[PDB]
Amino acid sequence: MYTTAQLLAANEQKFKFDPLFLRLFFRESYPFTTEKVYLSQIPGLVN
Amino acid sequence: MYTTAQLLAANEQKFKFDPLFLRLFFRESYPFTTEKVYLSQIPGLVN
Repeated sequence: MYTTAQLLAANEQKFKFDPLFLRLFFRESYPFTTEKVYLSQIPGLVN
Repeated sequence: MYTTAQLLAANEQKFKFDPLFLRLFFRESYPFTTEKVYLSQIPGLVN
């Protein structure tokens, strides 16, 4: 009621988080205008 | 049915090969005009 507290700076408590993956390997990115996607992997073995 | 399914990748992962012998030892080419091919040598040995 008459304490008259004084506030100092409070902490922030950050989170240790660095992707390395959404910045290293996944450089490419695309949208989907369709319901699904297709992936092609054609092996080449000539005789 | 309703399978629009846009594709985005066509990875091959086909083969791993490089001669390097074509440049290592046989730099010079000599296509034939005739059919018979003659090559010889000279041995060096003396008492």
